[PDB]
Amino acid sequence: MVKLNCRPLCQAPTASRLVSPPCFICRG
Amino acid sequence: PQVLALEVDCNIECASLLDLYGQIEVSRSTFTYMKIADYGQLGEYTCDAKCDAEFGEPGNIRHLEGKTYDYRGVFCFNRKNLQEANYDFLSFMIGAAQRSHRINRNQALMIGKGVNEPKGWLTENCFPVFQTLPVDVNGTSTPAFLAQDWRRFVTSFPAEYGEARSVMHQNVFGYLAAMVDANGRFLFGDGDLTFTPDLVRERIRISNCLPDPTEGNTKGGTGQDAFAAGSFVAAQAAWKTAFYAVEKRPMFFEQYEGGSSAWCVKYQFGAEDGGFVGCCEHGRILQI
Amino acid sequence: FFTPQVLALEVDCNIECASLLDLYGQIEVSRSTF
Amino acid sequence: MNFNVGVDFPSFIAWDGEESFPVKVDGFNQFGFTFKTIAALTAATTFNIFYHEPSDADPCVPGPAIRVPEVPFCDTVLLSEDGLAAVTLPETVTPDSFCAGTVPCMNGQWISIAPATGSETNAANVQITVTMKGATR
Repeated sequence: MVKLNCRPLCQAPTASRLVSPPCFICRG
Repeated sequence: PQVLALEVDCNIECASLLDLYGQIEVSRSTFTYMKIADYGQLGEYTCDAKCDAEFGEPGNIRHLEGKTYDYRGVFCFNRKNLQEANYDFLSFMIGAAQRSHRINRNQALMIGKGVNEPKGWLTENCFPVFQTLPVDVNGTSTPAFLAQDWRRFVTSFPAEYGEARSVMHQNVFGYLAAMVDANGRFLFGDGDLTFTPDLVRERIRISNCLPDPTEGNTKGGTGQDAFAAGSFVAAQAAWKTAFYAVEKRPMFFEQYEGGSSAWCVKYQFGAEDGGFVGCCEHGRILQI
Repeated sequence: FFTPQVLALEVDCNIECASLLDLYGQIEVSRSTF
Repeated sequence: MNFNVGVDFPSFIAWDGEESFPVKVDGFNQFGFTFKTIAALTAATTFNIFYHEPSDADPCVPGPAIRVPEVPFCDTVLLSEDGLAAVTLPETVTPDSFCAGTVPCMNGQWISIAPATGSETNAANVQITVTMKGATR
């Protein structure tokens, strides 16, 4: 029957972060 | 009222983790084969002054077997936001079905949960897993991955097995090529603003729907992004003997006469194939 | 998504009066006053 | 055989008798107006148009209500003393006769209508909503 369908009008796209390899201190 | 001819889609495909496995064909829906478990001890250096002999312990043997599996969809219609004319939505459904079949087949063969599925070699947990070493920093042993580790993982494979390639996500390779040393230099290949070695020589096949421990590059880590404990980082195997994919019948499609009352045209389709693992020893998985 | 097809068409239902003009006398002046 | 005529031309409440509602037309390029009455009118009524910008606090909510300036066409005979756009519903409109309107100059990201002061008691018996034409995204 009536399958009421949706879509978005707007949204609030944030800023995904960006972490990259920190320096390695040393094992030990 | 000036409709164009562009049909921008923006949908992604996985990698094809199938050509690596052992491809096999069979008509029947149930196959079987032999296995040599372990030859076993069959003697000892008999000491001197003894024309006698000795016994001991031979090795077991197992004629194993497996089955195939099915994947079938019905998809009916009504025929007047249809056959009249906007677009052959039928062909849209056919292409979507083929794409779905490929992607779900790959996902299954990767993670197939036992019952009625090829048992996913990931969830099998019988491939050896190598958790990585924790990393002390500012008085905190926070889990993290470090260049040598990767190398130590790829070199720790038993060489006498044979050529074992590796599999990983593009996020992991991006995290890897962005390794920086204490001298702020780009720890790995360095001095070209990037790092593009041909992975075929570096025996690495890349994928994009692997478990991606570096989720959208967000999961990295110093204290909150932390790479997170036990998370599939990568894998490595001689896939020509580690896993196997058996192919029985491709996708097929046909009109279902009956039930179709000249408006609800009901189409029926499906496919049959399966997969299994070899001995899950030729290959390991790098995890946190 | 479909294109409903347009056809030949003229529906008007607009009416007018009669013409009580020929009955009156006809004058054809060239200037503006007579 | 009525099509799903809501997946295009989506309508949203603009004035439910006693409350306005800012509506986002950014995704759309064209949007009209539908006025309806629910009872008998007494005198003519007037309405002022407003528009809203993305609030600095949130890029997905309407800001304040800035008045909309009237753009004149050709063959215009009168301009609102303020120069701001506005609409008016004349007296003697029976409540089974819809009314349409459209400003040809969009500005902002949200639109809104308000009952012009002194003509707001009859506004209760007035209903206003808006449909659109676009998606663009």
